Amino acid sequence: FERFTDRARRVVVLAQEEARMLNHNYIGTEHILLGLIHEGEGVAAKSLESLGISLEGVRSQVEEIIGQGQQAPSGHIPFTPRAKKVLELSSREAPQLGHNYIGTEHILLGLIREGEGVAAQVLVKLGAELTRVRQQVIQLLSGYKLAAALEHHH
Repeated sequence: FERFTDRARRVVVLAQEEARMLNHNYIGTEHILLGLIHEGEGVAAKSLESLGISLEGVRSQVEEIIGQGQQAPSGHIPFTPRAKKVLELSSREAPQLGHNYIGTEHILLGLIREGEGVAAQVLVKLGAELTRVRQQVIQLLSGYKLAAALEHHH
């Protein structure tokens, strides 16, 4: 979890809370996606919205599939191997873009690249294909960079 930002670490805490609220006995890709969409002003959320995807629409489609469990375990809810894979893919996606940090945008790209999980299935069906979201990530950051250079020009 070394290079995780405050916001990228809060998405994993909210994943544990989302699993607990639904009384699930596991943290899957679904809970990392439900964690992510709390951060409405981050690059991940802004990337999806700029592709005409709505956050509460993502929530409804994830929740319809995964349902509700019997009872959350009393201790830590265990991450699934694919949930672990999403987090590993997120930290390999950051360097490839030339980023010195793991942000909400890398977790979104991790969820999509994982490919097999509920998160990837929901996002792909809403038109959140990997290369399309990557391009949107890059354009948003380049777009933010230009606005802040205008600011900087006092």
